[PDB]
Amino acid sequence: TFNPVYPYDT
Amino acid sequence: TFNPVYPYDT
Amino acid sequence: TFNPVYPYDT
Amino acid sequence: RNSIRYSELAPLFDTTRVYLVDNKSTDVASLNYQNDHSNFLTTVIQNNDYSPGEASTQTINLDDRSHWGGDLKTILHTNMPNVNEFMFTNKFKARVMVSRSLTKDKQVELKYEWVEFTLPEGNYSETMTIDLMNNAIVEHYLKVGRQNGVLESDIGVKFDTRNFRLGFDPVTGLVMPGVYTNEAFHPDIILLPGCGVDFTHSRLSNLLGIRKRQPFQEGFRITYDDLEGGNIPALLDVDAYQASLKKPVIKPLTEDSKKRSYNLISNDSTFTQYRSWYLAYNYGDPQTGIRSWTLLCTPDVTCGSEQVYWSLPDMMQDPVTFRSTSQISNFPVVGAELLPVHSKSFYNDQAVYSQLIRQFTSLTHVFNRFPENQILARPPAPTITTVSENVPALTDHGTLPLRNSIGGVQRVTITDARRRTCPYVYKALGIVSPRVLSSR
Amino acid sequence: RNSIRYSELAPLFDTTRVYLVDNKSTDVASLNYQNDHSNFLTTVIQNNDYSPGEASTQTINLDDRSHWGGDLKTILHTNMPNVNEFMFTNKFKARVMVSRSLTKDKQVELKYEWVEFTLPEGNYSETMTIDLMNNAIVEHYLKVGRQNGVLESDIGVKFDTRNFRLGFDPVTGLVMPGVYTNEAFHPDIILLPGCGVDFTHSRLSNLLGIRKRQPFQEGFRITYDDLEGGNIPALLDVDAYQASLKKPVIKPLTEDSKKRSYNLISNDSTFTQYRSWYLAYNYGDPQTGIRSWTLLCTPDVTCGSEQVYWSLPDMMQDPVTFRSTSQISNFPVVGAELLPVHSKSFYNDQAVYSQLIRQFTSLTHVFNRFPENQILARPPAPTITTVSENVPALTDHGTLPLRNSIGGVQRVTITDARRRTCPYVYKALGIVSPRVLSSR
Amino acid sequence: RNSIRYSELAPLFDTTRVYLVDNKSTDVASLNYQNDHSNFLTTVIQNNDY
Amino acid sequence: RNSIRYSELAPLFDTTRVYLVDNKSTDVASLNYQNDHSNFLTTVIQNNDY
Repeated sequence: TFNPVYPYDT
Repeated sequence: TFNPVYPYDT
Repeated sequence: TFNPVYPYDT
Repeated sequence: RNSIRYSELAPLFDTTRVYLVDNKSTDVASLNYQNDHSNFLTTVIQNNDYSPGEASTQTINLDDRSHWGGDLKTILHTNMPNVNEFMFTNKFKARVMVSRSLTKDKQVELKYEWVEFTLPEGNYSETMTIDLMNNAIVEHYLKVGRQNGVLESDIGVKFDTRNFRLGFDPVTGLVMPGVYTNEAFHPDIILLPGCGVDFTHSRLSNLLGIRKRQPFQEGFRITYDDLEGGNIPALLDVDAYQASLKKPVIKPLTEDSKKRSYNLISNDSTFTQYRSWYLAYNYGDPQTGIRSWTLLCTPDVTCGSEQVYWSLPDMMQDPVTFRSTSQISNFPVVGAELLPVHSKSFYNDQAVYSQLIRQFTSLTHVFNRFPENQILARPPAPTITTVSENVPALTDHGTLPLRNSIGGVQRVTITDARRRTCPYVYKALGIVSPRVLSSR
Repeated sequence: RNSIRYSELAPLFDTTRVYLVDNKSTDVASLNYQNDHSNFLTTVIQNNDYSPGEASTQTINLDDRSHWGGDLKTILHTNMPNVNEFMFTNKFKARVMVSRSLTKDKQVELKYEWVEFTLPEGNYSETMTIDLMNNAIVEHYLKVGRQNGVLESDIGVKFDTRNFRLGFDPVTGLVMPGVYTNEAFHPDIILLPGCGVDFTHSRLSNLLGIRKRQPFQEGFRITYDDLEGGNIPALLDVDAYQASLKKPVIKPLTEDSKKRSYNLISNDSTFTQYRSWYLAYNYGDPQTGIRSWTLLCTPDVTCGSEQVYWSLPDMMQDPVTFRSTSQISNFPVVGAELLPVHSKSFYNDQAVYSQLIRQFTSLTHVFNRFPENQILARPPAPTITTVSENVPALTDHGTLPLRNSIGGVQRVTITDARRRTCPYVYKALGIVSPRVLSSR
Repeated sequence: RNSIRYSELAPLFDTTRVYLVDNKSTDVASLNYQNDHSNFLTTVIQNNDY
Repeated sequence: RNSIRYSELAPLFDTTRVYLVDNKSTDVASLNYQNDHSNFLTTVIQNNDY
């Protein structure tokens, strides 16, 4: 339940 | 034991 | 024995 | 009443023009020789007969009964290099690590020392200038560092240009992206414990765009210790975190490919021992940090608009308080003018898409030697590079008082802020137009 | 008191305007013909009736009782080429090898000679100008070199623009990368034993950005012998070293593909016989090297801001010391002005990513004939090219004394530093506005 | 009528030039210190002695 | 009426003093050399510049 707020996929 | 200090690979 | 002085290969 | 007489020629009235010019074929041969375009002699005569020198005997006489003055416009043109020795832009002191040793059974002995690196005159553009600096830090390590312990991992001092803190997450305590976002914002200098840089004798400071908020206090020294609050945070172990999907996260990437340590303060902290100026300025304590005594400024490659002073010792009266002398470095001044150099600005979105391609373009990674280490990497090229550019300057000084007897040979002299000829002058010449001002 | 009369027209007072202009349809037909925009006649009359020439009879009379003067602003416009014959930018002497022979049983007989190569007028841009030069060195080898022994391996003299010394390792004594880092820093000239270049009669020197610290001593000769300390170091045998992982290293690549020798001084030394100016300047003995008598300067394609002098022999009084004559190349001067040419600067990060692509773009490797030899290779294009650009110049000279009787036909003449018409003038014209100055 | 006098030097007439400049080596040392290029002192004197 | 002028310095009036002296460090170097204290040159100038 932690949003890194970063699209690691792409 | 000599560091050319240069990334020859790439 | 003639040097065209030009790298035709590439 | 207001004549203007010469040897034996018809008298002229009211005004005319005397020309100060270096080029003349005759005088160059004889007169100047050991001189240069910044300290030369020239005949004002302009009469085809008469051997220069013998010209020197003659004189242009402005009617005695009146005090004359002359308008003096000049044409100055240089071609001085962005980075050179005379202007103080080719050197700069910095303190780096000299030796890393295993001592007295258990001690880790670190020996640091100050050293002055120099740059190869010319090499314009700001970014590249940075690179040349970083390279000089290295070139030194190559001659002393390695062969005395000290690994690359602990190279002190590196000029970068990015905001190591964009990724940063207020909770994680890490730069989530796993990479210090590779975009250029402003030059800054990064330091490792114990080292730092000094610009006390260099204008390069002005190139980085970092100035003292109190200029006149000679002494620009920026220690590691000064860069309080604002040590480059660490990188998230992007690999661990992802593969692991608790959550690893707390894992702050300790090394990198080719295993170099990111000198983390402790096995716990998310911060690294690497301190960044740019951070301290806007991310540290505003009241006590570095933002307290230094100022974030626009770069400017010229390194600092400096002025040059003119002097025509043998033709103008000596301005208010100057006293007449014969010491080239104290002649009276008659006109001041900024030294002909501008900052042309360009756009290269090609930067960092180019660093990327520039590296293949240049058959060597000479500047990027550590293409893995997120710190020691090669700073991003900023969009909008600046380049000192020389430009002719058609300046115009005012009317200045003249002597009523102008010598055949006049001495022209362009000096700089510190009062010394300036080697970089290619063309200097002026036109004087005398005219009446009042009578005796 | 202050009239201005003409033939039979109402008298005018206080001031007016006489126009000096080439264009006029009538006069061009008759008058000038064998002249050009730098030495022409023109009628000041401006009255539709009256045949030019018959105009010549008439005169504009500025009241006799007063000494008049006139403001003279002019509009000058040229279009002179970066590189041309008249300005001395299309030639340049250099000493190259002429013959390599097998003689008197065991002797190696090397014969060197000076020769003057010329360039094809026009071809702006600095980089390209360099190339055209290097090409001329070659074009000569093609007509004499090869057919007299001398291999490519031993081509003397080549203008490059990089820092053969970036890779350099203070221990190895070699440029570790195995390649002279392909980035452009400043033009310099490289020489082989026995040869060298001379600019004594050429402004191209100024294009390379290399000047004497003592200009007036006519004689710019830069010998191989002069480039003391600072011979391009050699390349590491990158292949050997790596594959070998003692360590080969000491191995300094002796040739290259197509096997050309890098003329190494001896089977031992890491240095090559190739000497670079740029190196000697900032890497050699500062007190005795070349940095002692030459100066590293900003390029500048114009080759040198030169000035032009105006003269209106039949309309202005002759300035202080000039004497009136009829010898076109000695007319009195009334105004000086820099010759209308500027250095526009651009950004082409496309350089060297472009040399790379430029070579495919240009269907030939004409300039890069030796794409393997790290020396004879084609110098990197520098980011920021310069280009001489012609620009109209709305200049303004001061008020100058006038004759109280202005002839119907005035002669206009723009001269150059050496006093000779300048072929490159497309438009020249001036406006004079007379006005009183005092009375007789 | 229109002189311009200074301590003990020949009087000058009609005009001349006084220069306001920060750079001067002497004054920077003494005078300004806690100041900056926007609020500084400078000697107009320009006479090497004194 | 009774001035006493010099190059470019304030004019002086009524009287003053010119000094004839051998010692001067500058002139000894240049001027006299092959001379002696009985036949020598000396600058009366006394102005440090020049």
